[PDB]
Amino acid sequence: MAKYYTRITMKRMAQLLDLSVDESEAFLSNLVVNKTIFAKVDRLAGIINFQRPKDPNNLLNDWSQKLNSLMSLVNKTTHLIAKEEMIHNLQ
Amino acid sequence: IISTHLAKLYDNLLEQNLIRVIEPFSRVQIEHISSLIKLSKADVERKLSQMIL
Repeated sequence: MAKYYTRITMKRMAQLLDLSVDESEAFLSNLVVNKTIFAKVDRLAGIINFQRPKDPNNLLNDWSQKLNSLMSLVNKTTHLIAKEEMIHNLQ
Repeated sequence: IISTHLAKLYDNLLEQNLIRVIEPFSRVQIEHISSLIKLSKADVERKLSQMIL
């Protein structure tokens, strides 16, 4: 669920664990303090999340990565197009 | 000589335990943390004020 979800209420996942909320948080506390799953639960509104905070270097870095992939794909298209024309309109 | 260092060792261990129990989450009531550390509320409040200062 931490792999798929982003932010979730306390009671929903407590129900999905078939056990009480206090047991849920007491069981995940020793998990998070062992640095195996990252979570920052709030015990005032019953809202918990994963989603590590965002750093400026990361945002535009991933933006540049997407640009790189786009350039590679648009470069690869043309050769395939050319070999498509070659077998039909060469003669 | 053990009784000379027992109090200081207890205080240091209390600090460690409090930081451990606060660590796993964020904004929370004082009643829950007092129940977790089985102490009163006023002393926990003063300890938190000293730590944050």
